[PDB]
Amino acid sequence: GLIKSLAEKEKQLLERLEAAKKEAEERVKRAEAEAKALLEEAEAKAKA
Amino acid sequence: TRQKQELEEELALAQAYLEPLERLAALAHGLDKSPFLRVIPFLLTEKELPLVEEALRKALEDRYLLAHEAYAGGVPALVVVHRKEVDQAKAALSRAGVAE
Repeated sequence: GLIKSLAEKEKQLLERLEAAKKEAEERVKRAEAEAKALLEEAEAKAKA
Repeated sequence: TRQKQELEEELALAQAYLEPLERLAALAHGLDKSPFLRVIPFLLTEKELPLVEEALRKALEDRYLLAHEAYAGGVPALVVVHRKEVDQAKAALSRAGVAE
């Protein structure tokens, strides 16, 4: 039992959260962009 | 005279409680501003230290951290516990008669 266990474990718990929030937003991001580009293909196709 | 009273009260508290807060702060350095871990400061005398440890250990299993560091006489002790294990931790101090 040293304070180092929980100390240097806490500063990893924070990295695990950060990647969680990142790759949540970087996933939805893809889908929103992919929804736009799909409906452009549906306009491009539809008028032609 | 008002300045003087404030200056004198501040000294009186600071003269008393600098050495414990130094000790306590040191023990869990950089982990008192974290949400992941909860800290609770409290004072124990040599006499009380074994009782407090037993009480906490049964209450809080072996996933609690009891640390102490001296100061010349008793020990200011810090128990460090997980967040949401706060009530349980407190309850254990309260049964011994020790408080925050």
